[PDB]
Amino acid sequence: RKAALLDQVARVGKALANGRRLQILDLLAQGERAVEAIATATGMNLTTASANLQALKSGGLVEARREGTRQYYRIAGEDVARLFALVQVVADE
Amino acid sequence: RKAALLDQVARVGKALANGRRLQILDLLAQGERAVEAIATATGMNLTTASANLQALKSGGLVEARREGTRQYYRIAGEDVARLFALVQVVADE
Repeated sequence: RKAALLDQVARVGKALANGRRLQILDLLAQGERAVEAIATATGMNLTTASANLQALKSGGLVEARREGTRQYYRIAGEDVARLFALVQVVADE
Repeated sequence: RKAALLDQVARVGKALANGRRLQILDLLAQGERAVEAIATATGMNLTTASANLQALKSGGLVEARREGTRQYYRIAGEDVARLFALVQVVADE
């Protein structure tokens, strides 16, 4: 069988399924940034930013680390960077 | 600006955001099939299948043609076939 690979692809799709959330990906691509910085750069309040970052994380698209009172997020790997580039190609059509 | 490329990537993500809908993509990859056949192969009723095919179409992932009383769907291009392969790689993690 193919599953439960497809349920996780579904989680990838869910993570991608918000246009404003995709701004975060462009911002992190490339260079890890703190939540505060990501919120400020995208004009999102801290709650919205953190919710969207969680959504990206559940889809396996970003990783996080805690340093002091801050949290730093980055694009999870090259495959994710290739994926985000290619989905923009597909979208461009 | 990047948009409204990102709103369409969001539509791509939305199309991908259903695990059972992704079975359709595996089925069509590769070889175009009629709605009836896709419904039967995936165990979906005709309404569910057609709804899921519409969802795939809005995300630019499949194309359709009408032949008589039937409708045939296929994967929209190579970039979509590469995309679906790569998202499974990303998901596999």
